[PDB]
Amino acid sequence: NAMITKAIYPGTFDPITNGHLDLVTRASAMFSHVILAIADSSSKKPMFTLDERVALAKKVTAPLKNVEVLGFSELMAEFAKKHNANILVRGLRSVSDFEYEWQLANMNRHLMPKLESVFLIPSEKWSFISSSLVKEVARHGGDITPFLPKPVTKALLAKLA
Amino acid sequence: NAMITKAIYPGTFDPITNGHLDLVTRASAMFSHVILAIADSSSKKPMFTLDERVALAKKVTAPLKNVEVLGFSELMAEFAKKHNANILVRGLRSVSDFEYEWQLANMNRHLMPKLESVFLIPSEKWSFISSSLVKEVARHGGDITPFLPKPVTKALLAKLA
Amino acid sequence: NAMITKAIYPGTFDPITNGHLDLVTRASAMFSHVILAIADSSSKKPMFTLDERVALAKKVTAPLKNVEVLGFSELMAEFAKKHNANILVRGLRSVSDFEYEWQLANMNRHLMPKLESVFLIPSEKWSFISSSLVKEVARHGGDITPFLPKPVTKALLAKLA
Amino acid sequence: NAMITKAIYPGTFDPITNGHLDLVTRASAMFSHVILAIADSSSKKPMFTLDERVALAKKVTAPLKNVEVLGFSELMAEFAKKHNANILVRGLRSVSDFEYEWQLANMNRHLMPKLESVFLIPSEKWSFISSSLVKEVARHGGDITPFLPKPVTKALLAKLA
Amino acid sequence: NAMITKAIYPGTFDPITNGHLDLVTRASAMFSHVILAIADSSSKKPMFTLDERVALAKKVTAPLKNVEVLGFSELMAEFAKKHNANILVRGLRSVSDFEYEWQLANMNRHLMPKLESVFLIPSEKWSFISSSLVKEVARHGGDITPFLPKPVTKALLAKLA
Amino acid sequence: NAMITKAIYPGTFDPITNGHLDLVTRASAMFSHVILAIADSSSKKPMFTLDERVALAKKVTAPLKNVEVLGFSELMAEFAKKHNANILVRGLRSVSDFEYEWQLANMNRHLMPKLESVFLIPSEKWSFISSSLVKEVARHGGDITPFLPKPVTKALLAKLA
Repeated sequence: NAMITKAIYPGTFDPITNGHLDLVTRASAMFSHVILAIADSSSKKPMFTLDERVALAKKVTAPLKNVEVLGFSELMAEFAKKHNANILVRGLRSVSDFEYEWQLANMNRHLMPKLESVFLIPSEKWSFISSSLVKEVARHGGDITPFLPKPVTKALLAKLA
Repeated sequence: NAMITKAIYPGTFDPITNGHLDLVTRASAMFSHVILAIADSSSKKPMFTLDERVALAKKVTAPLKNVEVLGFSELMAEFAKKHNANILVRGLRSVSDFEYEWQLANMNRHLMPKLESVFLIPSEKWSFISSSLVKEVARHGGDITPFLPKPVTKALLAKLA
Repeated sequence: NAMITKAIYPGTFDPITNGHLDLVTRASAMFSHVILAIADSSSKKPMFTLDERVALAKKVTAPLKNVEVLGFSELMAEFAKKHNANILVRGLRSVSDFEYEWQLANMNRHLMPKLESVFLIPSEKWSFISSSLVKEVARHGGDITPFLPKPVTKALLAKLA
Repeated sequence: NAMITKAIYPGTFDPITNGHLDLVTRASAMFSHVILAIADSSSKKPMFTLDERVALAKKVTAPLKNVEVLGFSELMAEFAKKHNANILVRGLRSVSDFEYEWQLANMNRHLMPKLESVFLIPSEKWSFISSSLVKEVARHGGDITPFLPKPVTKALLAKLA
Repeated sequence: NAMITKAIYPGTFDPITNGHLDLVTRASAMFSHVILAIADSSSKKPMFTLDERVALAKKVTAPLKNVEVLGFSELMAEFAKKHNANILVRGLRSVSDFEYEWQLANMNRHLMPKLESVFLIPSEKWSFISSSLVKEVARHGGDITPFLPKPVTKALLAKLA
Repeated sequence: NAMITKAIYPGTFDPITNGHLDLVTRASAMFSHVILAIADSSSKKPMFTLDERVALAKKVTAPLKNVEVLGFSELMAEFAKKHNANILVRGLRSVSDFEYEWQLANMNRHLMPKLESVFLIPSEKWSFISSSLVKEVARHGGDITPFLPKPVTKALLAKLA
């Protein structure tokens, strides 16, 4: 019995990393449709504007047919309801991640009871990768090429040099 | 674009709890087909024989149309391959759970690279519930009715009284 | 042998949540007198002024006879000494909470050796509730009524709308 | 407004350590009456019989006027109800401890809703001390005198030599 | 100012894994001399006898000039004192590991104050690898070749087939 | 076979605490040479300027012959390469520390593959000590003398009074 599963994968993606890419690629294999959903996150003062983050995520998800990249600024749950998504995908890289995802998953069960939160663990290759430490390394001209897709490295380097 | 997602939900289920039931019910809503897969687990010396555990899981999953209950004794990954499952569902109740699931998910990526492990957090109602503590409470005639489906409570009480 | 136990329950309470209320209600049942102690916390830039937070905590603790609400800006330990409190009550919602409470409890043992720190775990109903995520949800008009006492919801909604 | 607070401090205490002693001493200062409650724990196969563990705990709690030592084999919650205790005291030495205490506290809220579970963190002097590692060190004639009260060291050494 | 640093790396090594090998290789690069120290561990009922575990560790550490493999059954601290070691090397694969190592490091500071405990994190390649799960996978004929040195895989397979 | 081990111990040290001092003293006993390396950390807005932090660390490490104090603002890995250090020493006070050190150690393995990261656990005396909580206590005139070397206490008190 075939089904349409529509999933959202929301985050700040500032910038999208090899870790994010691994997760959305796996979500893409599992669900009928995936929205890679980029939170405006204004109060976080992101390095990249929302438009830049949308452009970068489009470049790296281009080969995934059933993935669409969209910017949003409302609650992730309202965004899911707006797009008729029934699954919310989140990454769990470690124990510190777990606390917050548990709180958030419970909040979201209250806000949208039929939205199911599901968690994916990145491959051990990428699991230690953190947008913030990569940005800190790049600020000092350290080599970050192992952690970011090629077009993302190029934009991070331009944004700094 | 509709898809057939076939998931396995493996565990010892000795006995199946309200926590397990919440997870398989959610898996059932998300995937085309779910096998609730009961590990023989001989070296764990379960309270209930495999047959008893299969019978109890059938009683409590009866209303879920797309769920099938099966006993197995091989590796969970080989079991998934045998049944053409592409998703392995596991519960994460807390931080202690996370360590082991991370190790197991990585092992399973090696054994069956196209099998995707996905994690679900039980509702806060059930998250503290642990088959072992419930069994310990039942051994002393404590009331365990909040933690187990009714037929499971009845069989636990008979197995002890 | 009857005793006077005087406890302080200190925090930022910005705003007081159903979690805080559950803890102070339990502290109230256990100890002769409880001061719900609201830290000025200026460097945290709270959403609500100290006066507003005191007023809200008075509204929701009104039915607890042996609870008094007081604003303070000194060290919690000096505040306890000033009010002759022998017990300092803190909540532990999760593992992340534990680290900080351990550090703080040890600091406080040095500052006031006869002040005893004791920890309470909120009911599973409220344990995921975090003032910061509730405030984030409210900023977007999400429904926060399950997480806050009614007068607190009303003041949060006015403070934002 | 003076109150009678009756607390139970239950555990296996095999044997009672400097950590246990620090906790019961603090409980003794806070509550009207403390029962140091020693679980038979038969299925744990303790090093010391219940009688030996009761005798050792009596020797080290002798100076605490309001502490009574009692052996029990029922549920800790039924034991508390039997003795009219309204507080259940448990130690939290670290994060691993937290998981289990959370599960247990929630179970006990179901079994005895008016019994309040409260947690104490041992002094940094004793917090790493674990009955099992001390027993392992003693088996090889390592010096364990820093970790156990003097009469407990003496009985551990006799039980082994 | 050149120094002789003598380190011990103690464990059950049942059997030695790619994780153990990565750690001893790194210890070998850092210290003048490393004893890979294999605990008899009788009460753990190891899969491999002490002699077999010593032989396997010799095969895989053969290329490391400054490493010596020795079986022991006393306390690791007394073993270090016996061999004039001033450094005790332990692996930390995750958070669960941390609790126990902290307890053990503190115990060892008491038993041998001049012995320094130092911790190494395995490469992300090997960090999820656990002797017990590998043994469980091998029992069912799963492929374990990514996790063990070649001679260890060969002996594990003979020990089971 | 004697060796030159050159270690770096990098941090913000704002200000150097009894915990830092315990670690550098232990590093000093183990390695031929230790650079106590003080990160400019401009974006952290430290309480003490880099020069003040260098001066304070020189005062408290004066008795350690093989320790040198240096300020730096590049990546810790490039700093190590610049000074020919082969060991990077970091403290692990608790579980929360572990997450970040794991990420950082993995980043540093990429940036400088022959630099070995090694971890030390402070003595239980100092393990709860956190520069930030000490600074918070000092701001209110709480007694911080147990947590800081005497010259550091004196400079913290002048910097505030």
